[PDB]
Amino acid sequence: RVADTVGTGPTNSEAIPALTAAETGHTSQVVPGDTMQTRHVKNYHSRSESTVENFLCRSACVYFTEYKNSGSKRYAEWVVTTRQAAQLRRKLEFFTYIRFDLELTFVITSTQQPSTTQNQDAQILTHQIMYVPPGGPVPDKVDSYVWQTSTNPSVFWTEGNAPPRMSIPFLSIGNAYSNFYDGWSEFSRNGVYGINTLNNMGTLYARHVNTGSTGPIKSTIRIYFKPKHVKAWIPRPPRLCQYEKAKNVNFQPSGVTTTRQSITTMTN
Amino acid sequence: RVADTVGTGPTNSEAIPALTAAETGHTSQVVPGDTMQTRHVKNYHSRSESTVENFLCRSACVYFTEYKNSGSKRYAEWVVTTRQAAQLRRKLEFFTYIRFDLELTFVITSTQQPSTTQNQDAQILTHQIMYVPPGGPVPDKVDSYVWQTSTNPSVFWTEGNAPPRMSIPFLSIGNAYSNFYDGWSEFSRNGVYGINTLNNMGTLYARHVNTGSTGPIKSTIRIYFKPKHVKAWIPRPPRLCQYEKAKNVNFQPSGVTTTRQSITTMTN
Amino acid sequence: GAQVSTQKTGAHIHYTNINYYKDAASNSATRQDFAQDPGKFTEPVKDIMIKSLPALN
Amino acid sequence: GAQVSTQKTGAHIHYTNINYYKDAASNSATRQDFAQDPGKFTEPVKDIMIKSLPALN
Amino acid sequence: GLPTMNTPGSCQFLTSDDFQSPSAMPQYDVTPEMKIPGEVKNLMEIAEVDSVVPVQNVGEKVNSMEAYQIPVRSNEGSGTQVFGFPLQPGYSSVFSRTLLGEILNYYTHWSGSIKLTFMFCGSAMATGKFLLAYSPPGAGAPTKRVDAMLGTHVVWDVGLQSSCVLCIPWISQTHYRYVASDEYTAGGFITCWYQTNIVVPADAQSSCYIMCFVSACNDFSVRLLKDTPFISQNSFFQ
Amino acid sequence: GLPTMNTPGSCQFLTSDDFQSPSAMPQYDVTPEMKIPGEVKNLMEIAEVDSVVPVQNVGEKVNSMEAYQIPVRSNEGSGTQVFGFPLQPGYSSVFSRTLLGEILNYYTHWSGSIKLTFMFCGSAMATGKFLLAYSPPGAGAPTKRVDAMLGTHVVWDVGLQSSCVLCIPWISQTHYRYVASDEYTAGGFITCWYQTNIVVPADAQSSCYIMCFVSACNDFSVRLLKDTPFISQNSFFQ
Amino acid sequence: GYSDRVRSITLGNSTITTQECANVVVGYGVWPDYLKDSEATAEDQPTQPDVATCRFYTLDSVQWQKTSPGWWWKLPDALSNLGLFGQNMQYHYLGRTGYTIHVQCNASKFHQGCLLVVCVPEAEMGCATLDNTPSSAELLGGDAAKEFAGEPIASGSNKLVQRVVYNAGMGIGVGNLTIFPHQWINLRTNNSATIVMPYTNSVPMDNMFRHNNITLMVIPFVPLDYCPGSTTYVPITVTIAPMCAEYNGLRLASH
Amino acid sequence: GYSDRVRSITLGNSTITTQECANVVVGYGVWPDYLKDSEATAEDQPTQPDVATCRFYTLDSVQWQKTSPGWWWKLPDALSNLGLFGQNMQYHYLGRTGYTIHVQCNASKFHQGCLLVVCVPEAEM
Ligand SMILES: CCCCCCCCCCCCCCCC(=O)O
Ligand SMILES: CCCCCCCCCCCCCCCC(=O)O
Repeated sequence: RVADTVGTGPTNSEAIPALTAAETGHTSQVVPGDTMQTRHVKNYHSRSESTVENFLCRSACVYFTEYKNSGSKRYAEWVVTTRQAAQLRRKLEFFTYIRFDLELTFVITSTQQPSTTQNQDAQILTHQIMYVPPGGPVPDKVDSYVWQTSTNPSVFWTEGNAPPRMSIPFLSIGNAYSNFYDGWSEFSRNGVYGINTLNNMGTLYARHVNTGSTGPIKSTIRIYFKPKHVKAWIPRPPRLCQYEKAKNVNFQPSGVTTTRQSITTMTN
Repeated sequence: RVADTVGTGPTNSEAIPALTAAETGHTSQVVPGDTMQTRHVKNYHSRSESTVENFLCRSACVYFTEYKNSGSKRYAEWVVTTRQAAQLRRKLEFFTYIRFDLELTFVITSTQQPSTTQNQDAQILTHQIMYVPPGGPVPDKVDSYVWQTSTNPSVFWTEGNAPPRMSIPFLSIGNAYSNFYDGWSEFSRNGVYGINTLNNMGTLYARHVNTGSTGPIKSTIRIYFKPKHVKAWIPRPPRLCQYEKAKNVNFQPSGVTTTRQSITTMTN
Repeated sequence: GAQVSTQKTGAHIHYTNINYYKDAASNSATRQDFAQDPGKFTEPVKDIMIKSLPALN
Repeated sequence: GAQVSTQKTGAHIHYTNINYYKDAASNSATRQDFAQDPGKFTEPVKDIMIKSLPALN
Repeated sequence: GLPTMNTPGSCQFLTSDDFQSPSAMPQYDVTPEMKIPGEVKNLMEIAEVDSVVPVQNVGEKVNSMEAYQIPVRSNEGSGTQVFGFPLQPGYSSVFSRTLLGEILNYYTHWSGSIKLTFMFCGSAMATGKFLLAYSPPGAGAPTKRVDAMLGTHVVWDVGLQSSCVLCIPWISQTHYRYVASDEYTAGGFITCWYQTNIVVPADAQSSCYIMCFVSACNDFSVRLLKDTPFISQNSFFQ
Repeated sequence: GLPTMNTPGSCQFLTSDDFQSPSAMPQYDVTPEMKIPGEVKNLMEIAEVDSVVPVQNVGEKVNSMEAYQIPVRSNEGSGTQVFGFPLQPGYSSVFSRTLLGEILNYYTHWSGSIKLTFMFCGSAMATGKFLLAYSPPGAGAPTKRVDAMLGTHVVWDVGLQSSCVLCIPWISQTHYRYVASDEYTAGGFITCWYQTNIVVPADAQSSCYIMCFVSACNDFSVRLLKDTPFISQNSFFQ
Repeated sequence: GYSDRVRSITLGNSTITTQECANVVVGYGVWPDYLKDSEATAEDQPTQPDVATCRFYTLDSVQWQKTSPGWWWKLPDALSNLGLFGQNMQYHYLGRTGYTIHVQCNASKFHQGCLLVVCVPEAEMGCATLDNTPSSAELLGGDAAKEFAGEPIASGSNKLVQRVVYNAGMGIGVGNLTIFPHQWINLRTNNSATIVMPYTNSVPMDNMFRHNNITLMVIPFVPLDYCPGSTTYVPITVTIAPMCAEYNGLRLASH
Repeated sequence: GYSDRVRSITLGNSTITTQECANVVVGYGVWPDYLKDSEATAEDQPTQPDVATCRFYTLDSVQWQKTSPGWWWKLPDALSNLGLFGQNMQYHYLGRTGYTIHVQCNASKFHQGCLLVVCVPEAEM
């Protein structure tokens, strides 16, 4: 609950709250009462919306890819990593160390591709989503034994009903998801540099179980991340400069802020 | 519960309930018993239907818009405001100050547009509805990063199942939804005048997630408002004159009531 | 933690309600609040005026 | 084995929650943890500095 | 794995339904409430307020302030009629635009008493007597004072107290009546007749006016909410 | 065989929802937690930290360290203006890139007090006095010291203590204000004026600089989370 | 003992006596009161004179002819140029007050007529042309009574307010105006009308200049009549007294 | 603890901070107080805002040259054209108030000089 102001009356004392020393590195907490007379106003406002859990707990689309029922690309492959979407990456970059569980929803939408094949009879498409942890086998082809998934987790979904959704625990060899890593892979100090060192989260594949019809059909899958039970450590300043690459923090230098007319202008 | 009449018998007293003074501004509450003999009739009738909650708690369609899978208009934009539908606006105008929560249901219906493209294979259309609060980004195009919705609320809906529905709390910087505002925006007294001053509720966009087929498909979305936990203050007289604009109360003068033959006619 | 209340039936039976969502703005519409006070709009005068009395003595 | 808690409503009603999955990572997001401690970022100095005092005597 | 079974009526959008729904904005701190004067808790608190009745809605009179005035003058005879109208609050053109009528046009049924408050707006020296009458159906409307005298009538004397109340009671066969016209639930007729005359002294006007307010009694009720046939839109206003 | 009935709102994907979901990896031994210093539990713990304000954002000055410095020199007169800006934390270019501003640009509403900490960065012999002023709306901005003197003002004397705090209070008509521009919820104006002068001894520089930090008071609140209009992507970065 | 037709009202240093008056109408049952601490939002200290601000200001009088349609007044604007209430609401940002309305129109026993005095809260008024909105010089008249019109205003493009009387300008039936606190001055009995309106607004405090809450309206339902020999100039006077007035946000003079 | 050279004064919505100031002089030993009921003569009710009327008004500044003889101010007249104190003393007949006087003149360590600030009551000239 938000604090409430306390009523105050005219004062004339040597001690002065307003005058302090900002060189100490201390934020001087001054109630409006110190610099002017105030009346007792109770505050019934709450800080409920601000909490880290309510700020980060909203579904956001990390990446979307496409696959075709018949054609050169029959299966889709994506290395599961964040930093591909600016909206979520910026929100996560606020804290150096983060630790959260995750909820994943897959919005799969199909569409017909233009062709010349006649006598089309569309049938309910079925989509299989598979997750390969770092080290497992890779389906070099859309039809391969790897798709048996004797151990890997997978989800099958027929088109027409509610989207798939699963919950994922905190998968990390450390004690927190590091967002920034100022170091190299080799102790030699030569090699991969940056956060891409700590990205070994696996890969996610998707395919069509059954060929829908004779005419070509293209399906696009979108992946949504929902942080749950989130904990944040070491707060950091907000980005400011637009992102360029998804493997590092390389950027182009940009002005501190938008300019105005003069130093006494009240309008942008 | 409705009150019941009390039995009365012939009287001959100086005090007279019927004669009063209407200049005082007081409604003389006279039971039928005062002006004639009455018998004791118990009333089991109830005023349950009249209550403000039961009067305003019925779904009503505020606005409907259209978007096309392929074509110039691929996304729909609507500033969320009331006063576009006469049936609900008239009901709300009864009270100067209103305060209610809201339930929103979106009836999305698609249809095929006439064309010449052959070999059509229709696929389940998916519709995304997004709400941008006042200040957020705007999707200048149907395909844009804004549609990631990292913070904004959104709903995805595949065609074929029950319609979407969400509940919205009381969003207002004041303590009540003002229905009438006799003032300007500028303290200069020149500028926007009327209720349009207090309408900053945001915007609502909608789009097709996946192109359904080769042939053009047009979809229309209707929005329904359902007030919940409603409170009303300062009752007002009913409209009478038909509405003209959705930004003010400008009207064309109309007769008090429909006329009749004479002052002693019993028929319209 | 269920709430049992009475149903609106004719004159001259309990129903059950459980809240599932934790926002307190998702509850069903409260329809049974049959309370009134017509003293604000009718008879709003400062000095009480009894029914059978010369309103202006 | 149900858990009854309070709803987040305005100022100036209990809701029910039951866990069905046995992994403890499937529970709903805990949204009501309104606790704070701004002493770590603001006023983090070693020696306490009272408000109305010459910060550097 | 609880086995269920959907019943007829699932996955529908009923208009007047009451269910629960997940909120789009979780953990919202609602702005606290404050005390604002004049809180309404029931629409029958508005129906119990006096509303000016446009009895003289004849021709062009509806386009001026002359619709609310009922003319009364010093006559050469006695027993003539001043005005009359049927008891149709939700239908007749006389009660259609009154607050009571505006409220009634939203609900199909209605029941209870009615209170007609008449105010004489003449000079301070003009005196008179009037006979207000309510005649239930069964016959036509009364045509002469000897016929409306047999109904429910209240003689009114113009004096210091310038306000008289005519309490039209509830005399019906059914518990409720329709706001729309229906001969099965006919209301009656309200007629006002000159009792003796309107006599004035010298140098005072002999043509005065009377005003009428309509209100509901403590026992009014309404039911079956319906759309009003008054408001209409050709297209979405913008 | 329990008969149920689906309600409107089923089989939908609402973004800000909170339900339960079966885990893809059952019986996972989570890595235990450890004590890491500086745990954040609420975003208003970041808004209460002082943030350097770029008051001098004029032209090219935004592309150097000269944006955070406010120039102050020994003048030949008195009563002139040093700087001024509107109270628009989530909109004005002055508060847009401050931590407080970066936090505010995520939430539609805001309320509470503000704390402006001014630090004089001149020599050890240069003395001076300044008048900080906050004028609520109703009139334009103040143009002379006789007009900003009537607002809420705090005279500041440069001395051993080199830091002064201006507590902009909460004087508004609505419980909350919009972070976006809206004339209905105008903030006010913050203006600083020379009180007497800036006097220096011989062989000391007569042109000094002042820095400003912005922070929130113990009574700050935010509401209605929205997307920020600052970050944008043309395509998925790769 | 005594009779109910006689009343005396004292406020500040002003007094109002009436010998033929009806019962005072007290708003919606609430007597105006100061802002409590569990309802305020401005953290600044308020100023409350309660003597100079609260007193009976007498406005300009208007003539009641046989063909007069009615008049309307805005309570914040009318007193903006009269005394310390005008000076204070001018030097501050937020203001709050209730109002006492007294209307005086006296006539002999041989006159006839009837007036309706109604305090309409939040009276937004429609413009003559659908596209334009009324201007600030036509809607509110400082210490001046804006008259209505018997016939409809022209629909040609203009910023004129719709002043037709049988619609009250707000687009309603003039008959249903009774819902608001109202008084009837019939020259047969009543000679004065008193109303006490509390502070009715959707916020704790609001700026008086860009928001006029209450709009007093006087409507002559039954026209004035007389025979030759009686005085033809019958005026109408309106006295407004603020009550429980307080302010916040001291700022440089603004007009 | 603290030193005596630092002082802060709050009145209405205004504040005055000094870091090199001497001890405040309080008139003839009497702090200004409202008129008691055993001393009044006007039978009318008085008006007391105490917020708009009571606050630090800053006047115009004057330059101190090497050949400046001195300056004088009249407390009722100087504030007659500044804020609600001016508006009130203008709309009324009788007024009563005490005054707090603050004079600010700052110079470096290499300047020299001395000023006398004196409040003379009833200064007929
Ligand atoms: C059908 C597939 C189900 C399982 C899919 C699991 C994919 C996500 C794996 C965990 C990723 C957690 C986030 C890592 C990136 C980060 O912390 O920045
Ligand atoms: C998928 C979108 C979900 C959220 C949509 C919210 C749109 C409605 C916002 C609140 C509007 C409340 C009514 C304001 C108008 C009025 O009070 O007259």
